[PDB]
Amino acid sequence: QRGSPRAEYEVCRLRCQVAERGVEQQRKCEQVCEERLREREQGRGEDVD
Repeated sequence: QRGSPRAEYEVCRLRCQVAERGVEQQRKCEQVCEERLREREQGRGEDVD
C-alpha cells in the first residue's frame, strides 16, 4: 500500500527512539523524514487522500 505519511514519519522517528538513542542521530532521523514530508505535501497530485 501507500501508507499513511505521518505514520511512516513516526516509524522513522520511533526506530531511532528505540534503537539509536543519540541526540544528533535522533534529530537527523526526524529532520530527514520531515524534509521528505515537505516534498510529499508540496507535491500531492492525484494521490487521493
